[PDB]
Amino acid sequence: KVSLVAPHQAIFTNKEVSQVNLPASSGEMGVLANHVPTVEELAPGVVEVIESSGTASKYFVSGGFASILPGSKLSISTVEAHPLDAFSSENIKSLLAEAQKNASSADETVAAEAAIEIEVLEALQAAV
Amino acid sequence: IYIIGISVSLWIGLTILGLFLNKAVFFSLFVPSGTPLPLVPVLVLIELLSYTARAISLGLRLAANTLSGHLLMSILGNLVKIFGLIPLAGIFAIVILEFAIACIQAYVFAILTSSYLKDSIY
Amino acid sequence: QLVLAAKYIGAAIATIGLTGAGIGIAIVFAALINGTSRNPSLRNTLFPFAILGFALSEATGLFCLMISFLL
Amino acid sequence: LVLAAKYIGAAIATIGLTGAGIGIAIVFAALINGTSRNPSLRNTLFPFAILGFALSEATGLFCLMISFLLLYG
Amino acid sequence: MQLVLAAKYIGAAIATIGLTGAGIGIAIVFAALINGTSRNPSLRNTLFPFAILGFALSEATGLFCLMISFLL
Amino acid sequence: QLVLAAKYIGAAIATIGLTGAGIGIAIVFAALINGTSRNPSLRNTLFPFAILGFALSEATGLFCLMISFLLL
Amino acid sequence: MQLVLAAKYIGAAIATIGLTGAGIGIAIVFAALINGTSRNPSLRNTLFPFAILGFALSEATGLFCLMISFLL
Amino acid sequence: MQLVLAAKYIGAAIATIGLTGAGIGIAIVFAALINGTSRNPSLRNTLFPFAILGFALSEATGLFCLMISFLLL
Amino acid sequence: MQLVLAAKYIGAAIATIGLTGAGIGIAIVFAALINGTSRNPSLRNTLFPFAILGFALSEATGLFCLMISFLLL
Amino acid sequence: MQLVLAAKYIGAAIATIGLTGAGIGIAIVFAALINGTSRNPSLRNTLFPFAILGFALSEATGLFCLMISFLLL
Amino acid sequence: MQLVLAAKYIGAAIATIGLTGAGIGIAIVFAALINGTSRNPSLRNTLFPFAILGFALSEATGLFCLMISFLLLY
Amino acid sequence: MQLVLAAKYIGAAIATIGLTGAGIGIAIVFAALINGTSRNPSLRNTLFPFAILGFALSEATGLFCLMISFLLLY
Repeated sequence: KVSLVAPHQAIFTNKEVSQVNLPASSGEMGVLANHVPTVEELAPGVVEVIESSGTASKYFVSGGFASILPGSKLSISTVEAHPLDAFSSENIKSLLAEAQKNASSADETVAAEAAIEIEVLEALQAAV
Repeated sequence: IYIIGISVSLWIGLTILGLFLNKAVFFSLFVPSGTPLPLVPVLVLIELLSYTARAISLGLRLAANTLSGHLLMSILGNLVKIFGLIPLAGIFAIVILEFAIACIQAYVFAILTSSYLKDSIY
Repeated sequence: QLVLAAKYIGAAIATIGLTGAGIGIAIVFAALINGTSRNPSLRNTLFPFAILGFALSEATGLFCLMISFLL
Repeated sequence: LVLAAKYIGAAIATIGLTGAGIGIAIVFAALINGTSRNPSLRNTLFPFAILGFALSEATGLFCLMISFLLLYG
Repeated sequence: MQLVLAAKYIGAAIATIGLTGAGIGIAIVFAALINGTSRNPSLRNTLFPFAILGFALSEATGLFCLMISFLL
Repeated sequence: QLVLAAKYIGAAIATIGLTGAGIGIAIVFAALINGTSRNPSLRNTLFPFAILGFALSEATGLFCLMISFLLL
Repeated sequence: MQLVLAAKYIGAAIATIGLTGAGIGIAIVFAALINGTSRNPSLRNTLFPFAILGFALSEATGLFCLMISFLL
Repeated sequence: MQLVLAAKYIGAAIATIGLTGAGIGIAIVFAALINGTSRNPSLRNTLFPFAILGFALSEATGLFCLMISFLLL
Repeated sequence: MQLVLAAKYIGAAIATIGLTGAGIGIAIVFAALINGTSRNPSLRNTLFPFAILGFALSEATGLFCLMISFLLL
Repeated sequence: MQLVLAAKYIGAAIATIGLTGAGIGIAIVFAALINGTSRNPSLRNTLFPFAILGFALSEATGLFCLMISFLLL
Repeated sequence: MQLVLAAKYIGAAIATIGLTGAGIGIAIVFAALINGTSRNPSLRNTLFPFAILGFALSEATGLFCLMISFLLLY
Repeated sequence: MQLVLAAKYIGAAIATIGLTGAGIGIAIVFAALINGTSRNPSLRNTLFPFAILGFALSEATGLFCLMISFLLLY
């Protein structure tokens, strides 16, 4: 029973799931059957929802809020949800190199935005 | 009251061990759970050994409650020799806690016997 | 005089076990006070486990005090 | 030997004060931190702190009676 | 025998120091069970079997220490 | 002889209770300092429970020190 | 002997002080298993196998310390 | 005479057991004040008055216990 | 040989005080491993190697302290 | 002076029991400062002044208890 | 020399009281490393290097205290 | 002699009781440093400087207490 709905399309929609190893704000947690109501935020990681057997879909979520209701309902509301095969390895290396050179080189919000983008690009490249 | 409490508690402890042994003659199936090793036979500090420790709580609670109430003789000589009104408030709180301890001790004895009846039929 | 001197020290060293019974009554009450403010364990529910749980922790101090006062 | 053992009975029996002293602070730490979460103020948490402190302080009063009885009786 | 009678009273006093582990052990299992029963889920099952079986195992240390103190 | 030497030991072992009274003032102050930054328990409210709770925890140190000074 | 009989009673009382570690060890594993099972769903397996194996390792200290007390 | 002189040295040794509560009490109040100051915004005053006053109350157990050891030595 | 027999019996009991550190060490590593395994998904291997190796390191204090008690008896 | 000479050596050993409170106090104040500095951004001053001042207060119990042991030797 | 032989046997047993700090110290570093490895993603080295070096510092208290106990009985 | 030799051997064993605070202090500072380093990215310096300096202050209690025990037996 998962309700992973994004702001453009619905993935889980209906309650037809079991396990959901989605990355929250703390660590790489995983929702089981009737988990506790933990409405914590989600970070940019890998939201692999194990459907019964080994039919897990590696959905590379960019962050959001994993709301857990008291009636065994996991509403993982994120911004984006793309698969692991939808990211080319050639274009992923160009974005990480441009963010590292722009970091600690200017002022205002240029150095702050480049530091957060380098951490999300390094975690997605190691899970390919 | 002290000698009668220990003798009555010993008869209730022996009935719990005899009832579990009689019901295990038609089912048995051991009593412990399986694991990855084999050291559950040496930890036989329950069932039969747990009946002597559970029955001793009734006799130990009667001796501790009687010792607190009998301490008023040593405090009465000092108050009749600060103000002595502090002894009236302390004796009233100890008497209310001793009377309320009988309901907690009776519920703890009934909760221990309920786990032995459910485990013997499973 | 050797038997009378050991009787007075038997009730002093045996009273060291009050640290577990004294802190045990406050440890069960600290978790029940912090959990009752999360709505809405008040009447019964958590009141039965706190009253029954305090009697189990107080059994160690009551049994240890009987051996010290029997000298 | 009887008079020398009476003075040591009131000193070794005072080791149980660590449980009674730390018990009053353990119950007060949970009540102060829980009251700031809105809004356990009137009664509720305030009434349970007075009744809960009497159970933790019962170990200190019972242990002190055995130490004072050896020096007077 | 003055030396045998003096060691008998001291044997029941130093052996009673083990009540700190048995007294605080029954309260440690009750504190974690009371804070977990208020949310997800009930208290009549699941955690009820662990609290009854867990309290009997932690209380076994107090029964063994009290038996050697009363026999000396 | 025996009564004079036992008077010095009556105030040494009885001073072991200062660990409970000393750590009690720090446990109540740690929860009050960390809870005051959550906005806005400042005047009264949390200040009344911390002042009254510190006096009750300090009673164990004053009561244990009376038996040490009476025998020394 | 008077000196041999006096040391036998003090050995069983001093060895009983180790019950605080064995009694609190069974409660530490039971507190984490009761609160950990409420987060779903290791109840009859996974965490159930580690609780039975973990309790046997902590109980080995109490059985080894009690053997030297009864033999002295 | 000889028994009173030997007991004076042992009186100042066992009385120093209370330094564990007073020594760890000065660090318990400083650990919560350092971790709570970075949570916005218990810095100037507010929590600064409770940390200075709370440290002197916890340190009173060490100075009171040390007076009985110095008086018997 | 009365002084050697009395001191040998007290050596096996005083050396048994170190069992509190070895007994609580096996439960401290088991409590963190039980709570971490339920958070998904380190179960088989991976984190199982640190728990098995960590229990053997904490048990070395109990086996070394017990050798001095058995050698003097 | 045979009884006073033997009690002087045992007085300096039992008085060193207070090192457990002073030794653990330096690690308790450093644990909150290391874990709190990673929360952005208690680094320069702010929490650095409380860590230096808090460590000196907790270390005062170890230096005061050690003076009574060296004076009886 | 009955006084020196009796004090040497009690010195090796009283010095073993320090095993509580060294035995529990190896489990405190292992509990934080096992709970922190599941939070993603420090596995090889990084956090594993601090557990090996941190265990040697905590074990120095048990080895130094055991040397004074064995020297009095030998 | 006699009473002076027996008190010197028992003094080195009772003085080793302070190793519990120094032995557990190395594990308390290592547990907070290992768990805090997983938040990204306190690696080089920063947390490494506080852990190295904090371990030296906690180890001073064990080294100072061991000097009084070794001086009485030598």
